[PDB]
Amino acid sequence: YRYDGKITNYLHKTLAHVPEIVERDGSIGAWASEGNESGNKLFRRFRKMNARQSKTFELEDILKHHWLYTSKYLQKFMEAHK
DNA sequence: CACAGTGGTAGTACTCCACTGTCTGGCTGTACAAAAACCCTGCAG
Repeated sequence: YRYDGKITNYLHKTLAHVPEIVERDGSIGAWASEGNESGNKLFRRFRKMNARQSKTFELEDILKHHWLYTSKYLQKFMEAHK
């Protein structure tokens, strides 16, 4: 009664093309939007804490500081080797 | 006549790298005293 002529995009996508793409990419969910998205949280705080702050320079120093946040070289240090 | 921020800059200001001698302040052995703070005992109510 609820699926006669209508199906949500995802229910179809998840019931149809999943085995195929898992066969092809080798895996999925590692490729998820999550690794992006989450980052958005930072973009908010880096727009307050670390912002300049004026419209001109703001994107510049957010972007820079973000890049610095992402780098491995630093995280290596912050592990403190156990 | 909020307030506590917000990063880059250019400003200023201070404080550092070699060459040297010279200075005062400070330590080590025991000897030499004068203060330091009791508690004695001594002499007195």
